[PDB]
Amino acid sequence: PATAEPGTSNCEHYKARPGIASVQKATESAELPMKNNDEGTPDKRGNTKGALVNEHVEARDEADDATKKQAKDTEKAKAQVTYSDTGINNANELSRSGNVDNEGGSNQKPMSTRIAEATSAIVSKHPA
Amino acid sequence: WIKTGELRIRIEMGAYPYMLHYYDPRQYANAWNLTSAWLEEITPTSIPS
Repeated sequence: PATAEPGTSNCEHYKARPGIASVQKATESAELPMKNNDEGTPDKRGNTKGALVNEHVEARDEADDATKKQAKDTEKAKAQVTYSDTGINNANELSRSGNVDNEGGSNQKPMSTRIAEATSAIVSKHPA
Repeated sequence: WIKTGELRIRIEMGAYPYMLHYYDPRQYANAWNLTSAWLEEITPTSIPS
């Protein structure tokens, strides 16, 4: 026998003063997790994935890439919070890349064929 | 509970604008459609008269 009890009636009187649609759209991108960093680590076969590059040249390349990403996210042409060409001589900065393996050697040749050559150097066939 | 039960609520504000309604004393009257319309429209930034 409910005749719509007098507690509730909606008309949307109050509007949000910072704005729900403005705060939530920034919280949606604060919610986003950190980007993965995969290069330097081996795959299922054993090869260290990533590109073949000097590590310091690569660590300068990501400063370039993140400066351009900053310039695009600030909706302009030149970045203002720049990550490269700062005042600091950061000349020993190293990043992970596919140039070195987990042992400490080079990756000019993949590991999955270094081991293949090391085993294929020994075979033994049947006599005629 | 305010309508059909019993409890009193003294809401203190100091100053408020008032609006009047003159009823005829020989007939039935009821204040709920006015006071509920006042209580619904209280907003965190505004009250009506």
